[PDB]
Amino acid sequence: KTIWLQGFNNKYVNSKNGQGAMWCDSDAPQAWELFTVVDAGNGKIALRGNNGMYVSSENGEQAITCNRPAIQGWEAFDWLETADGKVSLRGSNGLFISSENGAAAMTCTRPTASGWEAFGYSVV
Repeated sequence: KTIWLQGFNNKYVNSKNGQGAMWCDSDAPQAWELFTVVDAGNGKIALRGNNGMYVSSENGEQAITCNRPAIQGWEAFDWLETADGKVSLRGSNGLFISSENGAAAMTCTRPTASGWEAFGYSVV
């Protein structure tokens, strides 16, 4: 299934076509804002961006990216949802992807999920 991800700032997660760090900075979802939800095994998922690569948590040591050709330790996430159907994505470190409210590159550094880590989504 293929989705967009709308952050707390009402902008959309952007793969940046694998060129550097991801940002939640797009006004509307188009090609670079679409991610295919792939089964990563053991009930986890990976997110494949427009460039065919996978989103990586980068161990929470730097901003997340969409440049890996394989699911190799930092690319598997738990899909966790709020009551109204927003999604939070928990990485290998147990930490959540954050939109950072769009004023910084997206990270996977936070151990709890609030607004900045909650994303609206639908299936395309």
